[PDB]
Amino acid sequence: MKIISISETPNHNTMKITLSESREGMTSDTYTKVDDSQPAFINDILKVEGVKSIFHVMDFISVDKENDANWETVLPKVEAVFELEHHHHHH
Repeated sequence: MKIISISETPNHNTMKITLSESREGMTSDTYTKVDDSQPAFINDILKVEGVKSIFHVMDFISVDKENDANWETVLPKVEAVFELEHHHHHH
């Protein structure tokens, strides 16, 4: 459950991202309206000043940014969720 590869795109705004999860079809949803059945971590990305929305279809994501916004700052915020020390928290 992470980013395997940042796939190519003809539009610098929204870029497609290959996940480790594939085949059949995961949640096919445009994460834009906040609390689109996605964890608070994904909601934080939506709140990041640079991200417009996060589309998801079958296996691959398509994270849309803002026109001026740079992935040089924005992508570290997106990737941070898929690429962190994953352990359960309850105590």
